[PDB]
Amino acid sequence: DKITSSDISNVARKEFLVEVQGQTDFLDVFRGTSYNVNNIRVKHRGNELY
Amino acid sequence: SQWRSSYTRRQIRLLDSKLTSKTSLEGSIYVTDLSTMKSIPFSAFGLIPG
Amino acid sequence: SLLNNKAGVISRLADFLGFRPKTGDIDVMNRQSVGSVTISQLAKGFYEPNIESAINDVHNFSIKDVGTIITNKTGVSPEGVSQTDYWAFSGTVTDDSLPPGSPITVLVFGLPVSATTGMTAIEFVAKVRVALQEAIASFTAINSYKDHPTDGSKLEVTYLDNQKHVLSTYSTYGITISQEIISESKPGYGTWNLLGAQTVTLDNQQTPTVFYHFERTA
Amino acid sequence: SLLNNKAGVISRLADFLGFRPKTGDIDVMNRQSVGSVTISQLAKGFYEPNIESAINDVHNFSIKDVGTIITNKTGVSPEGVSQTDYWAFSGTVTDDSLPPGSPITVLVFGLPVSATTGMTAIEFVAKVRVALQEAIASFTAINSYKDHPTDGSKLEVTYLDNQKHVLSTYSTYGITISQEIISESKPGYGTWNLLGAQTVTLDNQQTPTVFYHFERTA
Amino acid sequence: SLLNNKAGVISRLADFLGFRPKTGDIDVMNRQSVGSVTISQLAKGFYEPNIESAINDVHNFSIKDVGTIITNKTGVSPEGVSQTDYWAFSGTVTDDSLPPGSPITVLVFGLPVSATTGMTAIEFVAKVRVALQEAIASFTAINSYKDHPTDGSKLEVTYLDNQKHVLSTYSTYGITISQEIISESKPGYGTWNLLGAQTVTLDNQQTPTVFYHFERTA
Repeated sequence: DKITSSDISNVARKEFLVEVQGQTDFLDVFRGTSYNVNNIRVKHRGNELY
Repeated sequence: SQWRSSYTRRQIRLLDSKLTSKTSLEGSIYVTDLSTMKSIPFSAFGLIPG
Repeated sequence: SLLNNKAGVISRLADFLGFRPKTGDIDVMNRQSVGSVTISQLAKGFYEPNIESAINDVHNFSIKDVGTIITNKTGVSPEGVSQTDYWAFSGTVTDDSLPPGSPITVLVFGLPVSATTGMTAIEFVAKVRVALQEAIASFTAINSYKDHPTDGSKLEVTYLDNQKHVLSTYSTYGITISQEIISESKPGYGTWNLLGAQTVTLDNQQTPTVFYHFERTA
Repeated sequence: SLLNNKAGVISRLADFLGFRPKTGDIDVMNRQSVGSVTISQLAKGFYEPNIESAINDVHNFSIKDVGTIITNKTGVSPEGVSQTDYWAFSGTVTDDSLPPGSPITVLVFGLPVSATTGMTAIEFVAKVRVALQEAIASFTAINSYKDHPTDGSKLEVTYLDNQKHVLSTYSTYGITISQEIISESKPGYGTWNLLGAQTVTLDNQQTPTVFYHFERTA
Repeated sequence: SLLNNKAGVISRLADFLGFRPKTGDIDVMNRQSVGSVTISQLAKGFYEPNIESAINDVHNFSIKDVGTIITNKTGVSPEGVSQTDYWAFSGTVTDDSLPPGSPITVLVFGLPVSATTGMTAIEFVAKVRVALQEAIASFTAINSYKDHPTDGSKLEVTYLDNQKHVLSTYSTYGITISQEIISESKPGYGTWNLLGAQTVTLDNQQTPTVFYHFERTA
């Protein structure tokens, strides 16, 4: 009766409020496991370049 | 993706008939004739759309 | 040990609540201990000596057959007496979770009383009368009630049984509910009858002693 | 409040099941309330008034010492009477989870009966006889059984105690098991003896009244 | 079914422990079954026939009013008798979780006894005396105790009630605690009085029979 079909990839968001200046890097991406490189996501609220 | 719930829980308290004299409230209060209706529909417990 | 102790009860239902039977107890038909497991609870699956049987045994022990003569010098019929009480009520019905004149139920000594907020004790009692009817109509612990003659906020109350009933004064919804015991209940069972007086001079007494023979009429 | 209410029982074992004692109850040795905590349950750790003691107290209250004269005009010995019943059985033993002639156990009023599928009520009763022997052999609630004279599918049944036993008709494995009460049980305990008749003219009566003095023989 | 069976009890408190009432039981005031729900537990919310009421009913049944004549040929007053026992103690108090002379508490038949490691049974009993005072002072199951005359390691013990008390021998902390039953308890209640002897020749007997009329003095 039902087409549930295919698959759902997973997007989550974590905002980094920048402080202290510095802050040219961010570690572990989302705390667990890894980031998925192929689609880069980072914003200054300008969404950052590829 | 939804990350849903990770546990949570529910519990219901009903008192019967006029002894409440009050209607069901969230998952807090329920009311009915206990011998008249077996089971529960649950909106009777607290419901959230996961 | 509380573990397997707490393990315990399962089914409630004093049929199913166990009893350590009396050791060497023949008092049942010169046969078995009081509270011994009965075909009732066997049919119900409970295989152990139980509280149920223990009650009926001594019950069946303390009940003398109809027509049995009880004899005393005093002359009070063995028949039990129920307790009669007042229920003293005070204040005005108050529910701050509802507007005034809000019908609510109030448990009077465990009797629900439908009353609306704002009723004084008298109007509360007016509703209490409704519940006491049911308490009589359901025949639950209350033989009868009667309005307090000089007080609307009290009610004369009578209990079904011959036991003693003592309850705690409490105040709900701005209504204080208290029990005022009027008459003590007296031990006895069934319906009994004094046959009359027998004057008896004991063997070496000088003084004839009178007896009162109480036949069981029920 | 049901929380700490439900907290409750722990250990079952009516020794350990509490009892709100009777307020101002001296009836025990002119000393303590019925059901007061006893050295039995103290040794067992239970420090509260309990159901155990309450049973033995009134038990010890309702038991008159050997040799006590019970007197009535009627003349029925105080001695209790056990209930005697029929157990009516019908149908053929049926287990669809096993092939025909499959030995199974059947609980008859709580008595297991080993029987094989395909047995009619009579062959079922034939097995029921085996169980009733154990019910007698174990002396559990059943004083004796007897085959129904004109019916193999019924059995005359006698209970150990003097209590009243009423059970529910049910049908298992194509076998209907029903209890047919024959004789009512009568209140009493121990073994009693009528001494004889005493005719007594009461004090201002014209009419002599007869009494029957029942000594306790056990 | 054990689920909703085990569901059961909630609140303990035999007030709140249910009882399947006797079917067709008028023995209470010719009114209701024994154990019927009472205004006590109604006030407490419990709406079912219960164990509480069942105890007081038969209690109120087995208690004859003051002044009632009990008559026997034997002549033993109906008054109950408490059980009297020895508690035999042996060994030296031993706690290997503490140094010698370490004050500990020892439960003697459920009675805590403060004693220090190294005490023999006698010094242990010396402490047991302290506890038995409390057992008397608290009036819990123990009417009185007395030092064993020829033995410091035993104690003569008396129980409040008229019930029978049988306890199990155990050895704690190198102290064996055993109960030696001295006097059997006898059934009875209240305080009774023999009026005297009545010699009675029964109706067609040749032989006059003597009776003993026991008035209830309490």
